[PDB]
Amino acid sequence: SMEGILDFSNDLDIALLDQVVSTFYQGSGVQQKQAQEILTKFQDNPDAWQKADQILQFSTNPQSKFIALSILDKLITRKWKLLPNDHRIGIRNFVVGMIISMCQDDEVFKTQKNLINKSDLTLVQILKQEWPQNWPEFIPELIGSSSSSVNVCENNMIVLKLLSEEVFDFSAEQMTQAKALHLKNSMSKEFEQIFKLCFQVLEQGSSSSLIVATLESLLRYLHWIPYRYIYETNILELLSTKFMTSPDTRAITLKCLTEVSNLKIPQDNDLIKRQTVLFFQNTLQQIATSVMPVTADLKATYANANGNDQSFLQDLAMFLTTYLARNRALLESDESLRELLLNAHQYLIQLSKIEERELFKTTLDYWHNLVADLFYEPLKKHIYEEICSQLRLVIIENMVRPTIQLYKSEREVLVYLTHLNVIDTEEIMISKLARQIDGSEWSWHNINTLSWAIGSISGTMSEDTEKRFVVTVIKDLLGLCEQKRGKDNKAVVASDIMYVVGQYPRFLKAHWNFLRTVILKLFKFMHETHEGVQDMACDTFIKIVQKCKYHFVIQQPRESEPFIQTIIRDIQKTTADLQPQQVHTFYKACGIIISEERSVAERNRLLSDLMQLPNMAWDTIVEQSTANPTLLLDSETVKIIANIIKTNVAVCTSMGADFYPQLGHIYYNMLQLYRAVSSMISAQVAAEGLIATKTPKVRGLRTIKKEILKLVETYISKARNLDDVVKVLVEPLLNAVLEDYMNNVPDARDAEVLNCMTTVVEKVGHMIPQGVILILQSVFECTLDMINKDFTEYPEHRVEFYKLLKVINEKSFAAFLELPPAAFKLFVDAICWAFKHNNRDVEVNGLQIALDLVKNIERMGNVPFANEFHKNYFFIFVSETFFVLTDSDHKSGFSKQALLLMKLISLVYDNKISVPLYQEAEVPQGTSNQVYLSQYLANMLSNAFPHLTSEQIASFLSALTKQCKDLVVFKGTLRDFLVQIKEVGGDPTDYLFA
Amino acid sequence: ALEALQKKLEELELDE
Amino acid sequence: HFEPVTMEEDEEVLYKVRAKLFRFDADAKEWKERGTGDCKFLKNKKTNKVRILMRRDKTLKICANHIIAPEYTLKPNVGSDRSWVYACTADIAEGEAEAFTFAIRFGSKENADKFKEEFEKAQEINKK
Amino acid sequence: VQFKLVLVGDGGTGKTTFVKRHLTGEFEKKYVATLGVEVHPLVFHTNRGPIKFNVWDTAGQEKFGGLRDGYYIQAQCAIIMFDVTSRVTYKNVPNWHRDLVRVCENIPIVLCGNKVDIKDRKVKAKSIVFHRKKNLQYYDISAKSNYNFEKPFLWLARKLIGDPNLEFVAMPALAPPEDPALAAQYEHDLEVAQTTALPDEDDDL
Ligand SMILES: Nc1nc2c(ncn2[C@@H]2O[C@H](COP(=O)(O)OP(=O)(O)NP(=O)(O)O)[C@@H](O)[C@H]2O)c(=O)[nH]1
Ligand SMILES: [Mg+2]
Repeated sequence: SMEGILDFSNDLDIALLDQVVSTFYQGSGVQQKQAQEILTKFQDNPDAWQKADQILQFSTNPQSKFIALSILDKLITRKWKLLPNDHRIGIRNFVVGMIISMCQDDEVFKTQKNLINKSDLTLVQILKQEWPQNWPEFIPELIGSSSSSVNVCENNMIVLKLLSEEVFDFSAEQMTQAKALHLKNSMSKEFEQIFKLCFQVLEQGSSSSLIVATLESLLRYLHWIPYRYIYETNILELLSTKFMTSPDTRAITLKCLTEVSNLKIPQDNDLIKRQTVLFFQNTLQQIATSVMPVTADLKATYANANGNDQSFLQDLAMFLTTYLARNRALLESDESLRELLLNAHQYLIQLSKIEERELFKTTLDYWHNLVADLFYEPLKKHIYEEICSQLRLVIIENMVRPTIQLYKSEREVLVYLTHLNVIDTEEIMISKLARQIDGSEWSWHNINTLSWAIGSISGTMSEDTEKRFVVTVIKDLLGLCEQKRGKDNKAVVASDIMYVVGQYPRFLKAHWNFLRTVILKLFKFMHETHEGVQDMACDTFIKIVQKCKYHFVIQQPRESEPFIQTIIRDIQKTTADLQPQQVHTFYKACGIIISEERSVAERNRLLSDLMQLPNMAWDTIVEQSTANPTLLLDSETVKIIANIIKTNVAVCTSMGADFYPQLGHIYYNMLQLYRAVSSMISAQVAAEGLIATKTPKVRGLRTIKKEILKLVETYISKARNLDDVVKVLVEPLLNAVLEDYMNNVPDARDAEVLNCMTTVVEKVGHMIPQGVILILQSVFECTLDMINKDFTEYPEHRVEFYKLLKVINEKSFAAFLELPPAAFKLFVDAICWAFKHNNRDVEVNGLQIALDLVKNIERMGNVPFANEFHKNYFFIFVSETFFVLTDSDHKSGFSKQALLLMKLISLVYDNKISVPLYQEAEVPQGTSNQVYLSQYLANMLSNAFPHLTSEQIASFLSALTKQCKDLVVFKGTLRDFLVQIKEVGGDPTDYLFA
Repeated sequence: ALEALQKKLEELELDE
Repeated sequence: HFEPVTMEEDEEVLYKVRAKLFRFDADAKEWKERGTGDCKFLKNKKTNKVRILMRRDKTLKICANHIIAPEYTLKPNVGSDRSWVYACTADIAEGEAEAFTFAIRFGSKENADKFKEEFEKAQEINKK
Repeated sequence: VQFKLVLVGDGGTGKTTFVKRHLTGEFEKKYVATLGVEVHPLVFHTNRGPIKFNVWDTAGQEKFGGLRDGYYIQAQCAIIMFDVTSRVTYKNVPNWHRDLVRVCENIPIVLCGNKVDIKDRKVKAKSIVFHRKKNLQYYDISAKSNYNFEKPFLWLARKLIGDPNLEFVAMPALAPPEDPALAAQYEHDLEVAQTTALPDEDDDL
């Protein structure tokens, strides 16, 4: 029954409209749901705009008037120029003729602010179409009307505010360059009259509503107006004094002054410098006398969250940091300005204690700016010694676990502050440690934060000072753990001890007996059943090793063997209690040390001894699983194999090229294992169906294949002897994986195969051209069929597929030349298929492959394959690129679509395409490719966007082809085209902008 | 005080 | 003299494990998560009936609340060695006791096995 | 005691998935674009009593926008969503904000960077500064891993009730209650459920 108003044959039953509108806004359930759908079909009716006359005049529901203003807004925005001219006067008179009335009835002027604001915006949409060419007297008549009614004078401030935003703040993407410039110039030419009305309103008071709405409009003006309007009038003193006193105007005034601190002014006028000092002195005085003194506990205020205190403290931090980053030098030399400078920073100190992550980052950025300057600029740091001293404590007490981005910022500021005063930093940290020991501030969170702070300043003190500092800290931490009761407490303190120790490798390097003691403590902690201790001991072990590895590989004075040998000997008992992933980290740590041994025979010996346990377990399994493949039907056997390979991956990760001898020990049997596993998976899918791929049994089997491919990829990516990779590794690898991939059902194909192949082609692809051909033959057509029915299925295969085609196109392009013409056509189809993905990982590769393929064809010169390529696929690539540029669903790829299009267009306007791109029947002989390209593009655009005039398409194409050697201008012309297709009657001269 | 620090750490254990 | 300025207390915790709870959408042939958090075995002290109470992390909303009936049987899922599937006839996590086919997954096979033992050691108590 | 929450942001940023996770606990893997808006009541239990959000989950794709800014009328709070793996969704955040505050001039607003669970993050933390001058609360969230998924509602609850110490609390759990004519059908639904593999078997839970 609610679907009656959708019938435009009758007249609009406004009373029925206000019912369905209220059913939508105030109702619920199914009665609200379809009423919403009826309002969608009504609003989206192409003729609903002419019924907005009745709704805005007859309805009593303000939401209904709002909805119809939207219907109007779509009309003004997209079809205004198509209207009969008298309709444009009707709408324009109507809209001016309602705002006139809503401002006179004080009831509706304070009851329906949404509706008047929505009407103001509708008016601004008309001004963007008609003003000032067909409305030269808008601004003068706006000023005159303001003097009659306070309600209209305030609303005119709302109109000007929105106008400034539409023209200067939100135009770049929503209008053409030409139309934006026209509007900016028009506002600029008449701002003198706008400013006078704005200034006199602010000086003569007195309506708070009128004043605030004027200040809100001033905020927008400050984005673009010239500085003389601010510094050559008295407006700075009004903002920094009068309007800072009342809380109604306080927030907006503070935002205006923040924008003032960013104005473009001249830095050589000492008068302007004093005005910049003056408004800051006034603003800080008003804050100290009307809001809170510099000693106030801003942390407590912010946490109480009264009124708008949080937003005010946020704006104050923004104002102080913005001003001081630009102007603090104005306050640093004059002795009379020293208290102002230090009070402003003292407010920032108090602001920095607030418990508000995002606000802290804002102040932390300023502090970074300050302390970096005190570190490099002469004679500056003595001014801020007491500011800096407090900042040290604020940063130490708010240190986060090492967001990682925030920790880096805190560490950088704290390191600067330690250079500025090493002695003060040590005293603060030792004192905080004492308050941890006496228990006044003892807490798990508190001791961890301090350890992070202590660890963050590593390498900033002299080695001797560092030595006695570290010793004091470890000793006190050791005493703190000694006095604490319970495993929970003593695990936290022991972890912190390890964290700090791990953070100071310069100290560990110079004290081997201490370093040995640490490592043996870690090995002891690897038997600790308490949660997290084993993880901590492993993470500390590998961290210390990465920094002190040289001291494990050499034979230390006082001993018989490098400590690495001592670690390898006891490796079974050291790791016996660890989880497999922890054992893999341990082995990786050992691999780091071993790679430091540059005697080949000694390094290979360490490698083979480190690999003794996994090699023995490997040899037995390869024995018993070969005789005979039933043991792979054991879950326990599958885990042991996966864990053996992961160990090799871990060690290969840290050893790279050095890993080759160990790879050769297992390589040939590993690939055989890969085959055996591959058969068992295929068998299980045959016996149980596709669901077998979801079973634990098969997932454990595919894990083995995956780890094998990752091991091979890991070595080849880091190998140095490429010759051995080609002649020893690549061929057995391809025989083991290509055919097995091609001949499995889609659900049993591991996308890791494509990723492994990508690595091989990346590293040695230039050396195995028949290998690359075999890769394409085995994976191309079958993978393409998995992914060319939708954009959803097989996400990994999709990403790896185009990664693989990208590298093959880069490094062995000849493989695509050897494809049969039908297969080369699927290659082109597949590239364009990647254009249409909203997946960024597919789309960017698809566009890059296209660009790189065009370049590969260009480099071939004037030969039959390059000639046939343009005849077959040039306009396909121009058409498909244009399609994604203009469909509004691939905006993330605009830049690379533009680049590719310009390459395609420039090929023709330079005459590198030797063939004619046309059939010699459809166009006269001798016709250039440039003339045919314009004709083709004009027809394609005329059918794809029929609402455009021929003139628009021709002017657009003319500017586009002329600009195909200037990416920034070319992209500007594309953006202008993307705006004009959104509406009717776009000005074709707009394309002469550049 | 480096030799004392070494022994103090060797004595560190989690259990009472 | 100076003047100076959940309805779970009546229960005991038999078992507590972290788990993710799934409900089967039969009309879509799809498993749907209902919650992640602590699964607790709660015996009432005044009836000794053991229940399943599970609340989502952070929001603390109940995603499972039902009696560990002795007729329920734990069946494995085809794609998991750390999950159990079973039908539940009266669960009052979201109002009225509705029937549900549940799946519950744990961090490891050990916890899944231990859960089954405790789930059976709870059907014994609700038999008497 | 109910509040109207409008949820805006580009298509595909996960607005609907975020709401569904709060409504049912599920994670919807598919992208089915919202058409216009989808209203849902959402209730939380606090130490100050229950609070109900009428979540107006609006549509991000422009062709599916429906009333667009008409959904914002009389909204009392809002969430602006973007995708940290999609730079363009963060570039549009000022556009959503402008449209929202022109209708709702003084409401608490949360800016949410969704999908932080994806390793290849394109919108880096130090690049996200738009909330600062607009006085929005910002949160990294992931509807997939539920990282910070309750924070946007907890913060809004605190603003709308006026109590900074409001907390989510466990609602009370009443005792659960205790035929052969359904034995064959419940067994039918069970055997299909067992032979439908559970999703995300590589996740830690
Ligand atoms: N990896 C990941 N994906 C997510 C996450 N949240 C949502 N998604 C995915 O993003 C896609 C978009 O889903 P949706 O919730 O409908 O986004 P939307 O913003 O509501 N779309 P629209 O605005 O057009 O209605 C879904 O496929 C979803 O699985 C997340 O946190 N992590
Ligand atoms: Mg949606």
